[PDB]
Amino acid sequence: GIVEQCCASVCSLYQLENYCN
Amino acid sequence: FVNQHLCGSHLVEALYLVCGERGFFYTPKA
Repeated sequence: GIVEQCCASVCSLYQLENYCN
Repeated sequence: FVNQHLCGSHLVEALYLVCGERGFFYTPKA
């Protein structure tokens, strides 16, 4: 999930944009 | 400002700015 991808590890814009509608 | 450890309100704020009017979904439990 987003917590493992961007909180537990460093995030990118690539992955943040996977949670936009 | 997206390339760091973003947790809690800090990650929700990043989804908010990057996503804009498209909106987003925050599902921390998977």
